[PDB]
Amino acid sequence: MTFAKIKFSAQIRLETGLHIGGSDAFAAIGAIDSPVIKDPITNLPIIPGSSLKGKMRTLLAKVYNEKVAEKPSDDSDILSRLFGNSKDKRFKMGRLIFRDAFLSNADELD
Amino acid sequence: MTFAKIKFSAQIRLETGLHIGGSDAFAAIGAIDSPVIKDPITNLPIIPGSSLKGKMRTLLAKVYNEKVAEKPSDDSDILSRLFGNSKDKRFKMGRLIFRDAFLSNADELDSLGVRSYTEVKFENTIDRITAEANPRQIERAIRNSTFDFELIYEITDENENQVEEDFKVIRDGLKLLELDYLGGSGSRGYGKVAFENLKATTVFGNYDVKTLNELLTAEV
Amino acid sequence: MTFAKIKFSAQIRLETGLHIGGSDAFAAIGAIDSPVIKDPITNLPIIPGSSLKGKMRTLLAKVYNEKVAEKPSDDSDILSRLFGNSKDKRFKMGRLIFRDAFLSNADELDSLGVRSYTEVKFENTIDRITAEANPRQIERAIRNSTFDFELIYEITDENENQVEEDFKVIRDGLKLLELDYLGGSGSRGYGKVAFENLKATTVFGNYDVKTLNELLTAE
Amino acid sequence: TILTDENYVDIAEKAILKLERNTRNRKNPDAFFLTTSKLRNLLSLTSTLFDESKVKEYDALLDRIAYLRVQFVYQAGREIAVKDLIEKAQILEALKEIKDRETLQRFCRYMEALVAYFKFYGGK
Amino acid sequence: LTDENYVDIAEKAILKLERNTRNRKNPDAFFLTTSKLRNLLSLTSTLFDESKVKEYDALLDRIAYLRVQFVYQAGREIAVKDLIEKAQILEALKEIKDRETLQRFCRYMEALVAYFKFYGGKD
Amino acid sequence: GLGIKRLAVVRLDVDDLGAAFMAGFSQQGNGQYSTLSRSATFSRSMSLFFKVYINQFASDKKLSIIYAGGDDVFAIGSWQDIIAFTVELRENFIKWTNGKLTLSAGIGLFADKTPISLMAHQTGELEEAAKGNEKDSISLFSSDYTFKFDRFITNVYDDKLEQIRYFFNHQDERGKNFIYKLIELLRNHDRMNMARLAYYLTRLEELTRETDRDKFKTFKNLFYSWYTNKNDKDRKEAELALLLYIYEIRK
Amino acid sequence: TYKLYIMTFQNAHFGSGTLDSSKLTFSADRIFSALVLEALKMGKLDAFLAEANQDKFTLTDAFPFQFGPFLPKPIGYPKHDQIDQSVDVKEVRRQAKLSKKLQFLALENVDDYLNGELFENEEHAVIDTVTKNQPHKDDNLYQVATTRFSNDTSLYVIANESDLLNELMSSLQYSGLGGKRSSGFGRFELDIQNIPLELSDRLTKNHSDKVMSLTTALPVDADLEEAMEDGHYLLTKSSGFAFSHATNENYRKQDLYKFASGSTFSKTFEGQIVDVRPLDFPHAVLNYAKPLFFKLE
Repeated sequence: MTFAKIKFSAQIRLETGLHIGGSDAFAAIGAIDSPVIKDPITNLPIIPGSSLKGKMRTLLAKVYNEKVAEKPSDDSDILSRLFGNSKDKRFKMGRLIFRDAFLSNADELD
Repeated sequence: MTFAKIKFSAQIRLETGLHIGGSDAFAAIGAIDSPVIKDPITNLPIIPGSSLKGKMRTLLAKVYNEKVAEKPSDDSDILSRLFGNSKDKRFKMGRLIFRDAFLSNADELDSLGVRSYTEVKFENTIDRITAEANPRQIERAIRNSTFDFELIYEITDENENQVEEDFKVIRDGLKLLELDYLGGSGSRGYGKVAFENLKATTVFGNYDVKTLNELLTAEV
Repeated sequence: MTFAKIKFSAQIRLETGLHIGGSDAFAAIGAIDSPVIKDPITNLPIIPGSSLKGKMRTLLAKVYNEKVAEKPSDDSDILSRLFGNSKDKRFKMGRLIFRDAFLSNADELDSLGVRSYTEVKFENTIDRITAEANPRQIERAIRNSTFDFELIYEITDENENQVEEDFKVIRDGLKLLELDYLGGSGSRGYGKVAFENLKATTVFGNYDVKTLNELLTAE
Repeated sequence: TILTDENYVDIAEKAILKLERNTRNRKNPDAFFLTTSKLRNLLSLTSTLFDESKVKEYDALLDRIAYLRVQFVYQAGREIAVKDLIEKAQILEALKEIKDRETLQRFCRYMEALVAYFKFYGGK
Repeated sequence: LTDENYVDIAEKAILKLERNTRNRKNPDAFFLTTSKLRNLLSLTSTLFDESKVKEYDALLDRIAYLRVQFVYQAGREIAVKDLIEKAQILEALKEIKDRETLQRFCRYMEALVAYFKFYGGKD
Repeated sequence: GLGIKRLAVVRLDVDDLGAAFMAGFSQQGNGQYSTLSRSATFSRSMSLFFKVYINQFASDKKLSIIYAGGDDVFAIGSWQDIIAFTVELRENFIKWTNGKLTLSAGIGLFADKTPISLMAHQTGELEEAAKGNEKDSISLFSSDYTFKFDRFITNVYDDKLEQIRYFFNHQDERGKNFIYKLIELLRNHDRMNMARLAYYLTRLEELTRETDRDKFKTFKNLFYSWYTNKNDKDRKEAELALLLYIYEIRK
Repeated sequence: TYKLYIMTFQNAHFGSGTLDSSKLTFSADRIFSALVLEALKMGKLDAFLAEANQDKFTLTDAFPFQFGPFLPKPIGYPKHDQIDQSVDVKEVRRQAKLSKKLQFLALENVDDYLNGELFENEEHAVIDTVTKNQPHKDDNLYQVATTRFSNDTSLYVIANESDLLNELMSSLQYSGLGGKRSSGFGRFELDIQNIPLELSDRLTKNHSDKVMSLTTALPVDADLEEAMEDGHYLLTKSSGFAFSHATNENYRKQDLYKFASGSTFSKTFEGQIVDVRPLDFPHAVLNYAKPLFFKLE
C-alpha cells in the first residue's frame, strides 16, 4: 500500500480530575501543592504525548504480548511495530506519532 | 528556461515543544538537561537548516522514490535534482538552499511575560516488572515560538514543466513535515510544526508566482 | 576615458554560520574535525578573497554566459574582462582585485561578552534502512560576525558604456551572493551573507560615483 | 567592592568550601546539604539573564533582575542548604551591587563558578 | 506609590510584620502562615496569568473578588489584616488603573511571599 | 578504519656534531685525548650508527628513509610509525652515545598529496623550533608542541597518552566528545576556566562506568593538578597527548 | 637616493619560484616590473621609461621596516679578525650559525654587526601555505604560500622622489604586489617618508672603497670582472614567465643571474636594466638591476 498518513483526532474529556507532571520551576510563589505539567506560555494544563504513549503502550503490553516483557525492547513485533523499538533494526522508527494535547474549552468553563 | 531565484518564506510556529540540540560537553554549566541547539551570540534556540532538509528529504523518499534506496545517493532523479547527489555528475549541486531559522517573535513573548525561551520537560519511565520510576529532564524550545523560514529555489535548465514538478515536491515536503515532526522525541509529542504566511517571491530574474502562491496557500 | 580606481567597500555580516575551512597546518590542527580557515596571527576566522571571487564568478556564469563553459577560459568576454582569462591576450588580468576580508567586530563581541568566534555544530546522518545515526561535528564562524570588505575596479580600456555594464555585473554579483551562500555546507543552511553599508569610492583618478552609489543602495 | 575581575572565582571556591556539609553522615565524607535540583530553576533564570545581557540593554532587563532576587530569597526560604549557600556566598549583596552589564555578566559567571566548584568538591 | 522599586518596599513591610514573641524560640516568630494566605495567592496568580491574553478594561470583576477575599480573610484571621496594613496592600489595590499597574501588584504579592518565607515564615 | 589519514615526515640531526668532531675529547684529560685518530673513530661511530644501524630501527615500520647521516636524517612514512621510528632511533642513539650527545627532531603532519618540497620545508622549520629549545627537543605538528625529547618520551608518549587512552577507550561517543572541551580549555588557560575544567571533569567522572570510577577519580584530580600548576609544562604535554589520541581514533 | 617608500601589507605572496613558496621581501626587478605595468595602463609608459634611464633613478630591494628601517646582512662580514673570541667551540659554532641565519639588521645595529656584535633575527611575519580548490575536479587542488606581516613590520624601498613615481606607487597600492593579486593578496598602504641622515649619509652610486649593494643587481659587462674578483656575493637567479598582453602563449623570459643585496664589493660598479625578453618577442621585457650602495668602514 503506497505511502499515506491517517490522522486520528478526538477531544479528551476529563471525567474526573487529572494530575500529571511538573516541577518547582513552573511553580507559583507560595504554592503548597503538587503542581501539574503546564504549557509554559499560557500556564494552562497540557496533556503530554509522552504520558499518553506511555500509558497506552504499557496497558497494551498486557493484552498483545503473551510474553513476560521485562523491558519495552522485549515487546512483541506488533507493539514494537507501532510504538518503536530502539534495539530492533526493523522497528527503530515507529508508525505512531502522539501529540501534546492542549485545553480546548477554557471558554466553556469560564 | 532562463535563470531566476525564488525565495520561499514562511513563519514556522512550534505547535509543541521542539528539541534538536545535542552538544553535551559544550552544554551550559547549569544543571541536568538534554540541551537544545542554540545560536551562540543570542543563546536562543535555532532550527538548523540541516535538520529541515534532512527530515523533509527522508519523508519525501517514502513518497517519490517508488523503489527503496539504501543510500541518499540512490534517491530518484526528482529528489537528487532538488537536494543534491554527490555521486551523480548532473545533480552534484541541488536547486534548494535551506536556511538556519531563527526565533522571530522574541518581542511577542517578552510582551506575553515569558521568563525563558526553553522549558525543561520532566518525564519518567516505569520498569515493567519492578514498577520503579526513573526520571529524566529534557529541554525544549517553548511551544508558541516562531522562527523565520527561508528556502531558495534556482531555475536553470529545467522545462517549465520540470519547475512545476519541483514545486509539487516542495509543497508535498512541507505538508509532510506538518503531518510529522521536526526531529526530537517525536513519537512522544515533540516537534509538531506549522508553516504560516507561506509565500513565494522571485528575488532574482523573472518568474510568475501568482498561480503557485494560490496553490501553496491552499495546500500549506 | 581616463584611468581610475574605484573601491567597493562594505561590511559582510554573517546571517548564518559560515564554514570555509582549514588547510594551513596551523589551522589544520585536529583539535576539531572540520576546522575553518583562520588568520594565523589572530586565530580569527577570515574570508579569503579567493572564496569571494570564485563564488561570485561561478554565480555570474549562470547569468552572463551565452553558452555554459567547461573551462574558465571558455567564459564570456564580459566575465573574462572582470575576473581574468589566462588564455586570452586581452584579459590576462581582470579589472577586479579582491581582498581577504578580516573580522571587523572582534572588539564589539569581546565587549558583549562573547567568548569564541566559532561555534561547533553537531549534525548527524540517519541510515535510510537501519535508522542508526552517525554523528558529525563541524566548525562555523558564528553568525553576526562582520568582515571588512574591499574590492577594486580599474578603469582602463573601457568605454563609459562598458564601465556601466561592468557595474551592472558587479551589483548582480553581490546580490547573487546575498541570494546564495559563501562556500560552506550551503544547502544545509550555512553560508548566508549580507553586504552592509555598501559604498563605492574613487581612490584614484576622477570618476563620479553618485549614480552608482544610488544604484548600489537600491539593489 | 565584593565582586572583582580578579576576585570572583577565588571567592566562589572559598564559599563552596565554607558551605554546610552533613557531618551527621557516618557513611558520607564532607557531603553537601545542597543539591543541584534545588538550584536548577534559580540558575536557569541567571543563565537566561546572561544570555539576554548580550541581545538587550541594561534598563530593558531590570524586570528580570527583580524576579531573580525574589526567587533567590524564596528558595532560600524554602530550602535550608540554599539559604546557607546564598549566605556564605553573599549572593543577595552581590545582586545589590550590579549597576552595569559588566557587573551583571560578572554575577552570572559567579553563579557558574559556585556551581562548578560545588559539583567538583562533591555534588548532587 | 509603589512601582519599580517595590521589592525594597515589600521587604520593609515584612520586617515590620507582627510577631508571637511569647514563644520560647520566638525569633521574629511570625503570627502568619502561608496556609492563611493560600487562596488569595492562587487568585492573584490566576489574575496575572489571565491578564496576558485579556484586557485591563474587561477583567475588573476578578479584581473586585480579589479585594473582597482580601477583606474577608482580613476579618477571619488577625495576622492577615496586619499584613495587609503593614504592606499597604488595600491602598495598593484601589490604585490599579493600567494593566502595567495590575501586573506590578501581582509581582508585589510574589515579593511579599518570598521575603516572608525567607525571614522564617512557616508554610 | 581507525586513525587520521595523514602521512608524516621526520627530520633529525645530531646536536653540536661539529663541536663533537673537533673538540669533544678536550674536556677529559686536558685535550690530551684530542687526536686525529680519536676523531676519525668518532666519525666511524656516527657513520655506523646512521648508515647501518638506522635501517634496523626502521624495520617493520611503514616508512622510507630518504637521507641518513649524523648531519641530517630524513624519513617519510605513515604517522604512528614515524613517531615510533624517531623514538626508537633516539633512545638507541642516547644509549649508543652513553648519554653524552643528543638529537633534535621535528615531525611534520600532512594530508595526502601535499608536495615533497612543502613537507620538507615545513618539517625543517619544525626541526629548527626543536633545536630552538636547549637543543634536546622534538617538535611535532606545530612549533607550539615542542618538548625536551626526554620528557616527550617519558611523559607525553607513554604516560599521559596511556592514561588518556585507557579512560577514553572505555568511554562512548558522548564522553569522547569531552576531549574537545579539554583541548579548548587547555588553549584558553585562565582562572575561571579552571572552574569550568573541574565542572566537566566531574561530569565526565559521572558518565564513566563504575569499574574505572576509582582509577578515574585519581586521574581527574591529577589533571586538575596539571592545569593548576603555575608551571605550564604539564598542561602543554596534556594538550599534545589529547591530540595524539584524537588523531589516533578518527574515522 | 631621496625617500623611503614604505608599503605596509597584511597579505602578500612573493613567490620564490613556486606558488607554494613565499618570501618576506621582494627585489627591485619585481616592483620595477610592477611599476612599468602600471604606467602602461595609465598611459604614461614612455614617460616612466624616460625617468628610469636617468642616473638619478634609484631602486632598491624591499626590506623590513619596523619602527624604523632595516638593511641586509653584509655578506662577507664580520671578517676573521673581528669574529674569533677565546670561547669554546660549541659557542663559536652556535653563534656562527646564528650569524648565517641572520637576514636583516636594523640600521642602528649595522656598524655593530660589522664590528663583531652578535644579532639574531626578529619575527617580521609568518608564512603559511593554504590549500584552495576549484570545484570541477580533484585535478585542481593547489597550495598558495602567503607572507603574513606581523609586529608592525612594513616593507620599504629607497627611491628618488618624482611626481610621476609618486603617482604610480599610489596607484599600485590598489593593484597589489607579487602575489595572486586578483585573488586577495598584495595590496598595501603607502607612506613616503624622509630618509634618516644616519642612512642617507652612507648611500652612493660611485665610490672607490668597500660598499654593500642595496639592490639585486648585475654589473655592466665592463665592470663585472672586478666586482667578482674582490667581491663577496650570493648569485640569485631571476626567472619566470613574462607578463604581457602581446600574446596568448606564455614564454619564459631569459634566466638572469645577479648579485644579491647586500653582497659587498671593494667599490661601486655601474648596473643595467636588462632586456630578458624571449628571443623575437613583440616588446621588451625589463629586469631592473641597477645598484644603490651603502658604504662601510
